[PDB]
Amino acid sequence: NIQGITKPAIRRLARRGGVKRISGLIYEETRGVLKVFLENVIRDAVTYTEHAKRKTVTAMDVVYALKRQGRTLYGFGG
Amino acid sequence: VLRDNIQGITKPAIRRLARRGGVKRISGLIYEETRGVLKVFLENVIRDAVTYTEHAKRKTVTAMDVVYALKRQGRTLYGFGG
Amino acid sequence: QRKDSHKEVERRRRENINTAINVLSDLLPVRESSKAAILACAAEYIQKLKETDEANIEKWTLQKLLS
Amino acid sequence: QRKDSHKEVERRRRENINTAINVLSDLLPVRESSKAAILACAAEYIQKLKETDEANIEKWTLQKLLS
Amino acid sequence: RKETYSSYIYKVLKQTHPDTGISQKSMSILNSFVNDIFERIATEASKLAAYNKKSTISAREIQTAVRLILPGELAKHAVSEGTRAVTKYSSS
Amino acid sequence: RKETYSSYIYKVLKQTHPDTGISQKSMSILNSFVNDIFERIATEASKLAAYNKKSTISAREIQTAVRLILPGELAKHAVSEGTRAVTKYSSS
Amino acid sequence: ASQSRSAKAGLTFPVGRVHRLLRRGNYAQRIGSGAPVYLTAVLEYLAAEILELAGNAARDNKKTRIIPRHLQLAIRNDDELNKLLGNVTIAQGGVLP
Amino acid sequence: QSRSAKAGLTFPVGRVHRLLRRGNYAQRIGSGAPVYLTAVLEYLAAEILELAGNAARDNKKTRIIPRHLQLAIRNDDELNKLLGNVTIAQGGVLPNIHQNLLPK
Amino acid sequence: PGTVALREIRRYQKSTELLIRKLPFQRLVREIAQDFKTDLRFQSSAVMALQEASEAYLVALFEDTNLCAIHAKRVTIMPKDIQLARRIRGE
Amino acid sequence: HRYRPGTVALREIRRYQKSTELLIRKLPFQRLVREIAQDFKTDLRFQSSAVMALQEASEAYLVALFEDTNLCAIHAKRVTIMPKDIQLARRIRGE
DNA sequence: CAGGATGTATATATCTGAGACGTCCCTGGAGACTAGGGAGTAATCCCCTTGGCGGTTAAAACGCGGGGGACAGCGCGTACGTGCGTTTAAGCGGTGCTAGAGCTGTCTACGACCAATTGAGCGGCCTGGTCACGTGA
DNA sequence: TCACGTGACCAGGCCGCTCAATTGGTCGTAGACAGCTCTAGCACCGCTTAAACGCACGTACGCGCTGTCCCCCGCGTTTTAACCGCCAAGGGGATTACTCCCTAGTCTCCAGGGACGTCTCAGATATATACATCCTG
Repeated sequence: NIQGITKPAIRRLARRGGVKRISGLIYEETRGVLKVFLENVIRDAVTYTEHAKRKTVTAMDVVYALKRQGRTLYGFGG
Repeated sequence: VLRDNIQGITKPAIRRLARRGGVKRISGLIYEETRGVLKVFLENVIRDAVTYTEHAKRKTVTAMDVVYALKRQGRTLYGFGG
Repeated sequence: QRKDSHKEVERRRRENINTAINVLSDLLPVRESSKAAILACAAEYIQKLKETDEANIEKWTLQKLLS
Repeated sequence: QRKDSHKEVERRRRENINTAINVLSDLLPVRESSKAAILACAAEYIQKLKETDEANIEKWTLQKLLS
Repeated sequence: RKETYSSYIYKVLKQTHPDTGISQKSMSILNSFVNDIFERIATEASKLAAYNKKSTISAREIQTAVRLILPGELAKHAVSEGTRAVTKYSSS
Repeated sequence: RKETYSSYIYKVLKQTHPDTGISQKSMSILNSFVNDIFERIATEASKLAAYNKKSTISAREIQTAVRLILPGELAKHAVSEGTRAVTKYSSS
Repeated sequence: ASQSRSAKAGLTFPVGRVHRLLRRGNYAQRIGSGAPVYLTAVLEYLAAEILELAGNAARDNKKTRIIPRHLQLAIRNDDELNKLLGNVTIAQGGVLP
Repeated sequence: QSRSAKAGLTFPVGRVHRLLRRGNYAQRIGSGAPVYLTAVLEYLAAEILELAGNAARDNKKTRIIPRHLQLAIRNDDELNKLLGNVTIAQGGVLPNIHQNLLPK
Repeated sequence: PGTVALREIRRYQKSTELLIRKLPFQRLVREIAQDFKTDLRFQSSAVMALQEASEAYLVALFEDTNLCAIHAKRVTIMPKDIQLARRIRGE
Repeated sequence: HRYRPGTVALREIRRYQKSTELLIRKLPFQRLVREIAQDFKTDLRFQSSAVMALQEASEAYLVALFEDTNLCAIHAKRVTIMPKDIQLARRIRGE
C-alpha cells in the first residue's frame, strides 16, 4: 500500500527535484498527490483494457492514458 | 502603421483587470510587466491566426481564425463561432 | 390597422392590473392612497402579515410547549 | 421646459413601484414574469394567511375552553 | 444555409423551463459546447477503433469515449442515457 | 510483422556520424518521437483541409501544419527541407 | 408514412445529422448503426444539464432569459461541468463573485 | 527505383504515403504530401540524432542512450519546447541547483 | 487606503463587461499582426474575440499572481509574483 | 567527523541529478498499483512493461512537482518545502 | 587560513549480453492503365471593412498627502539534518503452472452504395404578449 | 398631483421549399465465434544485503516582533481621446460554372525490410590511486 512509498523515497525524488531541506509533512502530502495521479491514470488504463476485451493491462494502455492526459511517455512502445 | 500602442493598455485598465482577479493592492512595476505579458500572448495567438488566414488565401483574418488559433493553444473560446 | 389590436390588448392588460389592485385594495382598506402608494401599502401589509403570522406561530408554540 | 420635471418625477414613480414589486417577488418568488402574476400570487398568499389566522384563533378558543 | 442545434436547444429548454428564454449569444455558446463535445467523443472513438485495428465506430466506442471524456457521475448518467436510447431504437 | 523506422534512423545517424550506435531503448524513443510528430503534423493537416472544405491533404497542408506545429527556426529549416525534397521529386 | 430516428429512440437531437457528421468527418472507414444513437443521447443529456443549471442560475436572479453570465455561473458552480470545461472561455461570462 | 531515392531522402516515402492514406486523415492524399512529410520527419530525426551524438561524444560514449536524448532535447531551446510535454524513459533531469541554496 | 479597493473589486467581479479600451486594443492588435503580414485586414468579430481571450487570460494570470503574493505573506502584487505564476504554469 | 547541515543535501542533489535510474522501490510500487486497480475491475493482470511505464510517469511527475515546490518555497523567502508549497504549485498548474 | 577526511575523478583485466551483420523470405511498394471527382481558374456580386467628421462625454493623466504595508534586523526555540546501530523487506535466480495473449478460419450478419421518395427544418412575413415611457386634466 | 395612448422588444404561428433523411434492395467483407498454440504473468521459495527505521545531539532557520520609511491609494482638477452616429467607396469573400488532370482502385510482380540466428566487443564490475572540497581549531 501507500506506506511502502517510504520517506527516503520522497527525499530522493525531491533531491532530484532540487530541494535542500524538507518539511516533515511533505511526505503525507506527496503520498496523497501520487495516489491521486495514479488513480487518474489507472482509470483510463483500465478503461482501454476493458474496451479491448482484454483482462491484462498492457504498456500501450498506460501510454494511451498518459498521452490522453497530456503527459506523453516515450520509450515503452507507444 | 503605428507605434507606441502597447502604452494603450493604460494603468486603469490593468488596475481593473487586477481587481477583477481579487488583487487589492498593486505596485508600480506591474504595469510594464503586464503589458509585456499581453504583448507576448497576443503575438503568439496572432501568429497562428495569420497563418490560418494566409493558408486559405484570404486577406481578412476571420473570427474563426482566432477561434482555431486559440483552440490550438488549448484555450478554447465559446461565443464567436465554432 | 394593426395598431388597434395591439393598443386594445395593452388597454385590456393595464385595466386588468388596475382592477386587480382594486380588488386587492378592497381586500386592503388601510391606505387608500394612489396607485404607487397603494402598491407600497400592499408590500408593507404583506410583510407585516407574514411577520405577524410567524410571530403568533412561535409564541403559541411556546405556549404549547409549556402545556 | 418644466415638463422635464414631470418627467423625472414620473421616472422616480416608476422606479419606486418597480422596486416595491421586486420586493414582493423576492417575498413571493412563485411568479415574477408579469404584473398580473405577482398580484395573483400575493392575493392567494393573503387569502391563505387570513384563512389560517381564522382557523388558528378558533382552535385556540377550543383549546382554552377544553383546557 | 447554416446548420445549428438552435431548434433542439429550444425544444430541450422548454421541457424543463417552458417560460424561460434564451439569448442569441447564449444559443451560440450552447451550440459551440455541443459541437465541442461531439468532436471530443468522435476523436476518442476514432482512436479506440484505430488502436484495436478495427474499422467500425460502434456503440461500444461511444460508450468508452464517454467514460474517458466525462467525469464520474456525469459519465454514469451519459452511459445510462445512451444505453437506454439504443435499446429503445432497436426494440420494435 | 511489425513495422519500424529503425533502419532509416540508423542510416540517417550514419550519414553524419560513422561509428555512433543506438541502444534498443533509444531506438524505441526515437521511433515514438517520429510517430508522435507524424501524428501531430497529419492531424493538423487534416484539420486544415476540413476547415477549407477540401477533401485532399496536399503538400501545402503539410507546410502550414509544419509551421503551426514546429517553433521558429525549426519551422523554417523543415520548410526548406520539404520544399527541396518535393522539387527534386517533381523535377524527376 | 415515415418516422424519424430521433422519434424511434425518444430523442430531440437529430440522429440523421449526427450520423452524417460521423461518416463525413473522417473518423473511421465504417460507422455502426448504434453509434449515432448513443452519441446523440449523450449530447442531448449534456445540453439538458447545462440548460437546467443555467436556468437555476438565472432564477437566482430575476432574469427571464439565460445570458452568457448565467451559463458561466452554471458551468463554474458545478464541479462536474467545471472539470469538463476547465479550459473553456465563455465570452461575456466574467468570473464568479 | 525507390521513390525515397527519387526525392533524395532516406525515410520510407511509400510507407508514409500508405500511413497517410489508411490512417483516416482525409478522403484523398496528394502525391507531394508524403514527400514533404518524409522530408520534414527526416530533418527532425537528423537534428535530434546529431545533438544526441554530440552529447554522447561529450560523455565519451559510442552509443546513444536515453540520457543523451534527454540532454540533447532539454539543452536545445527549440527542440525542448517542441517536446515540453513529453517524458523520456531513463532521461533523468538537467542539473539545476538554485543559487539561494548554495553554501554561505 | 484600500477601503474602496474592495468596492472596485466586487463591482468589477459582479459585472461581465470589458475592461480594456477597445480602440487601443484594436490598434495594438493591428500593429502586432503587421509583423506577420502587411496590408492585413481584420474582421470585427475577430478583434472582439481577441479582446475576450486577452481579458480572460489576464484575469486568470492575476488570480494566480494574487495567490503567489498571499503565499509571500504580502497583499501587493509584484513582478516576481507574475513571473512565478507564469513559470509554474509552463509559460 | 560530521558534515554541517546542507552539505549532504547538495551532494544528494548532485548525485540524483547526474543519475538516471528509478527512485521508488519496484515491488512496493507494484503492490500499490494493484491495490489501486482493484477498485475498477477485479482480477486484473499487469504486464511488466505497463507497471514500469506507470512508475516512470509517476516519478517524472513527482520530480517536476517538487521542482515547482522548491521554486514556490524560494519565492516565500524560505529554503524548506512545506505542504502549502505543494498546494500552491498544484493549484496554479490546474489540479 | 593550513591540515586532515571524506569524496569524486582518473587510470587498468575480465567478462558477457546485446547490438550488429548475414541469410531466408514474403509481402507491400512500384509500374501500368483506368475513370470520374475534386481542384482549380474566371466572372459576379454583395457585404462589411476601412476611412472620415463632429460633439459629448467618459475616462485618463497629473499632483498631493497620509497611511499602512513592504522590507530589514534582532532574538529564539524548536524542527530538521546528520550519523550510528538494528532489521526489515527488496532484490535476485530458479522451478511450475496455467490464464490468457495472439493468430487462423469459416461464415454469417451488417454496413456501404444507389435509386427513390419525402418530410424536417431553415428562412421570412406576420400576429399577439410584455414593459416601459411621454402625455393631459 | 391621477391616469392614461403609443412604441422597443420578443415568442410563436404559419407557409414555401429544398435539401438532406428514410426506405428498399444488392453485394461484399470484417469481425464473431470457435479453436489452437504457447508466452509470460503469477505463485512460491531460499539467500545476500542495501536501504529503511529509530533514536540521539545540535544548531540553523522559520517565525515573531519591532522599527523605518516609501510608495501606493484616494481624491481633486485638467485634458484628451474614445465612442457614438452617420455617410462613402471599394475590395474581398462567398458563390456558380466548367474543364481536365490527379488520385483511388485493380492487377501483376519481386527485392526491401523484417525475423532469426550467431558472434565479438563496448560497457560494466571490480580494483588501484590523484586531486578537490569541506570543516576544525
